[PDB]
Amino acid sequence: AELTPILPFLFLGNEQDAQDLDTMQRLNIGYVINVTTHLPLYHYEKGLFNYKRLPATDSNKQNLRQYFEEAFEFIEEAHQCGKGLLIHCQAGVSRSATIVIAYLMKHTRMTMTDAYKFVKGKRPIISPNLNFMGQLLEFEEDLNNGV
Ligand SMILES: CCCc1csc2c1-c1nc(SCC(=O)C(C)(C)C)ncc1CC2
Repeated sequence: AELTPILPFLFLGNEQDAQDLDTMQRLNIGYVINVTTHLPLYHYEKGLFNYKRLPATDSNKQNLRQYFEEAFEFIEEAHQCGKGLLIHCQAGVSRSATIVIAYLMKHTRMTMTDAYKFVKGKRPIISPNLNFMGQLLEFEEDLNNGV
């Protein structure tokens, strides 16, 4: 099990990848985003990281656009103090990859397809979710208009 580095400070993984404490400390990670409703905050009692949980299920009606600005402010906090951030969910990495792509669209000014081809090249196994794709497509259209 390994942690996929999208950007040098932004990391994508799953339930199994987030339980490796030695690797996360070797990568200078201090922030963790859990994009699930039921997974525990791993290594919480150890007091090593800053946690933010985005309660979401892997359904065809779940809303992830509501969590974008909340997750961006948490990423910019890690970027501002030089620490890395790990965002994860489950095996399909659908929910966590949706947020990673949305970040690349806003602060890197990439298009959705280019940001998807970028993430897919680093983590090849991404389960598709048409609901989240429609939210990224509408979010891409709001970035091109000013929302
Ligand atoms: C997000 C953009 C995806 C896309 C744009 S154009 C195209 C795709 C695509 N996506 C997928 S799975 C990606 C997702 O659904 C996540 C939200 C979990 C990242 N499989 C096959 C294709 C073939 C053609």
